[PDB]
Amino acid sequence: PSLRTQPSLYSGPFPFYRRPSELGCFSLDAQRQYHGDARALRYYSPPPINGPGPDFDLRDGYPDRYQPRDEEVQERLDHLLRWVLEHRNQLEGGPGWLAGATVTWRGHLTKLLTTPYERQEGWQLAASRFQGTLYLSEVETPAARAQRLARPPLLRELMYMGYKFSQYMCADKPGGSPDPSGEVNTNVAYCSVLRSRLGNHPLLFSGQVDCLNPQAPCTQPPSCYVQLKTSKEMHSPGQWRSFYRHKLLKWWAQSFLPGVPHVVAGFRNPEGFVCSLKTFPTMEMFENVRNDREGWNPSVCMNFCAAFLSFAQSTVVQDDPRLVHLFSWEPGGPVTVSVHRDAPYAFLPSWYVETMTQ
Ligand SMILES: CC(C)(COP(=O)(O)OP(=O)(O)OC[C@H]1O[C@@H](n2cnc3c(N)ncnc32)[C@H](O)[C@@H]1OP(=O)(O)O)[C@@H](O)C(=O)NCCC(=O)NCCS
Repeated sequence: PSLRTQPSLYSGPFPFYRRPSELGCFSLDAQRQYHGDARALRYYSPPPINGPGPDFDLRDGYPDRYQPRDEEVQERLDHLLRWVLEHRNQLEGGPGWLAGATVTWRGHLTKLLTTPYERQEGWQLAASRFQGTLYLSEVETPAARAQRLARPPLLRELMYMGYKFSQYMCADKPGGSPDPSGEVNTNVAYCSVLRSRLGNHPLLFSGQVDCLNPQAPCTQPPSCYVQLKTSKEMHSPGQWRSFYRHKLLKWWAQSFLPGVPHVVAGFRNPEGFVCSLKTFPTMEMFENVRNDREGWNPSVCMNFCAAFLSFAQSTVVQDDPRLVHLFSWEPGGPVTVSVHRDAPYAFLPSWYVETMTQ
């Protein structure tokens, strides 16, 4: 019992995807402490209209003003589960809504979306059903762990430059000014919690959001949010083509799911400076590959994701927070399933299970 991932199997009409609604939010602070409020939310603040063009030094402060998170801490769903626990009696959708939902991180859904096109990076998703609700929690594969531990210095600095770009583009207050003189602390995060539905699969998920744009067309979340990215400056049509085919797919999937309608890219030169900014509206990203023989197709992404959710729901029959069905996938193969109990794979903590049980 496995699930094939070839795009041709999923090339039908675009499935139903509910306009996402923000149910709430939470923040993680510089010490990675949870707070049930928007204190981590920053505000889109691009270069002044009359000033010079961007020249953001993304290397500035690396590494002496860099406070990296501890990647050996496995948080799994814990922060989202705290939000759910604290809001379980205030969820919309009527009685039993949560029991019919699938609960996960936005990025887990992103990896499902891009699976039909992914050629390098496999994944593992642990699944447990508990009080009807299906929970999906990513497991770091042994190969991803090894590449994390052997991360080249170049790639470590590139992760910093991404975070640093937000420091140049966002302010602590609406209409305020950025202040890049501080530290880059990757514990800090603002997370939007969303309701959606894909096909007949209700979803509750959360995703980190870079900033709110007081100038957005719509002021209500998630339509007012902006996702920030960096990418190498491109100079040839072939370079742009490769960017549309590979990078844009991931940018699209990540922001389509939570309803974030704009991705703003800082293009960086080889010396590490952002010299150019470009806005990519999420619902226009596919236009760049719509007539491309080697392009991606959002219908394939969403139809595979729906097929996986159906596959996971029908595979995880037993309601048991200590039981895990592990869905494993590597490029060139189907999604396969193995069954595990308790540690290490079981991921729903007793502080969640016990409260929900009572
Ligand atoms: C809080 C969190 C869980 C929210 O999840 P999410 O929104 O679903 O995560 P996404 O994968 O979509 O990533 C969104 C952002 O989180 C941040 N982030 C994600 N993984 C990160 C890491 N390993 N280190 C630092 N920051 C990270 C980045 O700012 C990223 O933005 P980008 O896509 O522009 O790079 C996520 O930010 C996070 O911390 N993920 C780390 C998970 C992890 O390390 N798992 C272990 C391997 S399985």
